[PDB]
Amino acid sequence: HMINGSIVALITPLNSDGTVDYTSLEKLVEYHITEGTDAIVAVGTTGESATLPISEHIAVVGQTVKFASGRIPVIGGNGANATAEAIELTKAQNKLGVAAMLGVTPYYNKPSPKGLIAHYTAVAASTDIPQILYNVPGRTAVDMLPETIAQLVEVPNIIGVKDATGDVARVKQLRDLCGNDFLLYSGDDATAREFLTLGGDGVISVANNIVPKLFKLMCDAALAGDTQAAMAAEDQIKGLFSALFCEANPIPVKWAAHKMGLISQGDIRLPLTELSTEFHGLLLDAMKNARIEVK
Amino acid sequence: HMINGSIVALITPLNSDGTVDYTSLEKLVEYHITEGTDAIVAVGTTGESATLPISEHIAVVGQTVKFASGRIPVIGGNGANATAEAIELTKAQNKLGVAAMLGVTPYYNKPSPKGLIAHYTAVAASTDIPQILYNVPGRTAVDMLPETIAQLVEVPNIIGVKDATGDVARVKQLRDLCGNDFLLYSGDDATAREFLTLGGDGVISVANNIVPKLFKLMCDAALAGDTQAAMAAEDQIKGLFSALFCEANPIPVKWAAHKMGLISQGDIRLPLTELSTEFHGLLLDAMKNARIEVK
Ligand SMILES: N[C@@H](CCCC[NH3+])C(=O)O
Ligand SMILES: N[C@@H](CCCC[NH3+])C(=O)O
Ligand SMILES: N[C@@H](CCCC[NH3+])C(=O)O
Ligand code: NA
Ligand code: NA
Repeated sequence: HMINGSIVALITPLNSDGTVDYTSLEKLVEYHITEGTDAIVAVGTTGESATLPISEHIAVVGQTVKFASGRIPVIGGNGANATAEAIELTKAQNKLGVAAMLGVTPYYNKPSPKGLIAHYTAVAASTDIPQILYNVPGRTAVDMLPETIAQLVEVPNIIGVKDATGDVARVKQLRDLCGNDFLLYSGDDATAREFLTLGGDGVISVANNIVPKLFKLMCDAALAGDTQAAMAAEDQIKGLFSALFCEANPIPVKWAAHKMGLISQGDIRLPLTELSTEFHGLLLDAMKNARIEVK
Repeated sequence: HMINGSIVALITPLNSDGTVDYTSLEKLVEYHITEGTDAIVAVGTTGESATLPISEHIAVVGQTVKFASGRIPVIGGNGANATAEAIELTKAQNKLGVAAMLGVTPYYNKPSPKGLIAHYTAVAASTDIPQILYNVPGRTAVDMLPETIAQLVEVPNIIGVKDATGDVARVKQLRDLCGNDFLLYSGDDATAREFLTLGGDGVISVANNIVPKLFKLMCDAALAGDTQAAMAAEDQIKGLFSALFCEANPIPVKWAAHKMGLISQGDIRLPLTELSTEFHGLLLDAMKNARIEVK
């Protein structure tokens, strides 16, 4: 495909009663279009997939598409830890208008490598939308290694992989086993720029939510081989790459977005909780240092 | 209250079409009654909670209670990584006939300590059935420590905790922070005898699916202070404590039970896969050495 560069793993904004705040979601979409983000992932981990039941999950993906109105690709979150639940989310998104789907490996139940292969083959067989694989063993408790991802490159609608391990040596291992056309996205903001420098195609990012302009600049420059401009853009925002993780994503990034006036309400669904006050100064400082206005 | 000793985290047997095999489920319950098991957990991790949707999950818990006919306590699995979803599962089990519910900590979304407290408090508020907490960081990516668990002891119907860390020093730390009335169950067969000796109340176990008589003996001896008899019973089955984890549980134990003829078929739901041929000889040996008659 040609989906690449700076991709935002969008937060799902909520109202005071915990229902989805569609007005803010629309404003987030316009914001990304204006700021130059390359694509939007709806209902990934950053979008709190776990606490959206299926009907709400697909309503969010569907409305995100509708707000985009052809101006930016939207990629639908479709991972599950039951192969059948993943097919069901896929099928429900077939008619949506989504450029692609992003599916985390099964979490918590720890499938073997052949189970991962069979899981994603079954999900790919249920659609012709492109599928992007997503490895994050720090949350799922399985590390889907390059020699497993490799056995899936042959599926014609499996087009790429979001790897969040921060292990940048995996770019070369993945390039050698998957070819030049398999799309490689960093899911780890802190190593993102290096990950592009070594050969990656793009970044599906948290920090994106709040610094989309500089992040886009960082990414373009790194893809273009202009490393000084890439490091110079990274420099400004780098503190966010730890501060947005003082408590689990998206607890911090949701706080930042509310604090900035991007979304009406800071509400987040249990078992996640609002950023605790002991980290508020830490984050506010990192936001100032990233040139984010207010307060 | 009075649930302690050897508790089996029951496998969920399936037909070769992947539907639930209630004829083998019934046979499993009778077997445990015969062999002296103290209680059954239905739809824990070992029971494939992940790949059972909510209404099958309830069907399994409810049939298990029915087969038990008041002859052995049944504990219902009610963990979820969304608080609302844990509530729904708890509410559906309220009039099933369970003695207790077992709830794993939220997995994959990594809530903070205060989020865990809020989650379990909300879940406990929706029922009058006793609630056992369940910590397994190796699967969930969140480690709920003694200090956090201590703050839930006062909740009147949260009666104890299944810790699967294999960190046996936590028995002492949990006793000191929770008191003597909080029930402490080991979730880790390899350290279960030791966990009992150091003060625990019971074991919620994988191995006792296939060696229930010996595992009970070991638990009874350990609780009664007869460490020689506990150690003699452990010695005979110890091989199973690593052999049953050669792939993620319940992959091996489900293969073992089929191989023994406890269940009609060895089917398991995607993304989980049947035990790999390469481990067959290893587990068959560990089985013979535990005195299981291969059928
Ligand atoms: N909370 C469950 C169900 C999610 C339903 C779709 N977003 C999970 O993380 O798998
Ligand atoms: N596969 C999802 C849904 C579970 C449905 C209830 N057993 C999860 O692991 O949470
Ligand atoms: N996220 C929860 C919401 C509660 C159930 C809605 N009927 C679920 O996955 O089911
Ligand atoms: Na491909
Ligand atoms: Na209590």
